[PDB]
Amino acid sequence: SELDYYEKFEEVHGILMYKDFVKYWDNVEAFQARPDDLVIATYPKSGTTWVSEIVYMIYKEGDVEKCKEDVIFNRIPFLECRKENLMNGVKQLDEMNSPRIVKTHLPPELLPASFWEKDCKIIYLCRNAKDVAVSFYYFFLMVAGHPNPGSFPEFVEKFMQGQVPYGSWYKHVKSWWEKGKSPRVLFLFYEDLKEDIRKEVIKLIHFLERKPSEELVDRIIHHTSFQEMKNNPSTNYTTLPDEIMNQKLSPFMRKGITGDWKNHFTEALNEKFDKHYEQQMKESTLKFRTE
Ligand SMILES: Nc1ncnc2c1ncn2[C@@H]1O[C@H](COP(=O)(O)O)[C@@H](OP(=O)(O)O)[C@H]1O
Ligand SMILES: Oc1c(Br)ccc(Oc2ccc(Br)cc2Br)c1Br
Ligand code: NA
Repeated sequence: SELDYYEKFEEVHGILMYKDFVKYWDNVEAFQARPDDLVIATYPKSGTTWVSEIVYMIYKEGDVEKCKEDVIFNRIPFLECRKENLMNGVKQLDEMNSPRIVKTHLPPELLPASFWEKDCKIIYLCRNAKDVAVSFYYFFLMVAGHPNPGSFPEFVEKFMQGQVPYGSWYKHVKSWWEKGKSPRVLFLFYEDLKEDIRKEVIKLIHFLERKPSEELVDRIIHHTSFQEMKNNPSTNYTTLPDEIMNQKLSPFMRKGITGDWKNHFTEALNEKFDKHYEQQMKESTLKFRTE
């Protein structure tokens, strides 16, 4: 188990990471941004796919046909991702026509310097830690390249210690929260998109300097709803073989709610998690909602 984690993950810049990504990290380090690049940054399982498709629709002015020209992981490359010669974020971005949309899970300190130098806009999305933990747990189960996460309480213990890919959720959100004070960084909450999607969609349109209209806004809302994205082969990862993502164990578009932690955390695990959480987050103005 601890052996299993050792075979699967390695630290880069002090951050635990998928071994396959780390082998070619120089390519990520030296990545060349363009001024009009748009970065979408999230801790894993925080709703990256959701905000990505919303952003893509705003770029394509709500043209759904244009959003299905290829699967989402080809339309919006995963920056640091690398599967030897099978998948390559940096390569996919290099060959791309601008404007590029870049997916990443990196904490601000690990983001390639070029993005900061060229002052690229960044959208950061976060989600309450308990729901993230649940989603990440099933992800470990479904996706190749992860160790056996064991029981859920055992996994949550690794989560609390930041011993999962991309490290501590606590440090991630807190570091990005500081960056969010910049005008170039828009800080969003998964729970806010659940609560009032129209409000956040209009917020996104204004941030990307586009014109808001009811028709465009309406098209984004139903196109990016959970049920639609779950049924969309462009966005639900079902074009991937089971040996890579086995959605028969658990679909990528799993439940899409806030509060699934209530269905997994025991009373004791919740008490332990909450206590640890208060200590990690006490000195921060960042406040989440678990419901
Ligand atoms: N349109 C949508 N509406 C609500 N939740 C969505 C969504 N698209 C993806 N998600 C949720 O976001 C999580 C995946 O995150 P990511 O895209 O960062 O990998 C999954 O959470 P759950 O496992 O709780 O259902 C998934 O269901
Ligand atoms: O958000 C993701 C995280 Br975190 C980790 C992996 C991944 O996709 C993959 C799923 C299986 C393999 Br083999 C390589 C990749 Br990348 C995604 Br999307
Ligand atoms: Na800001």
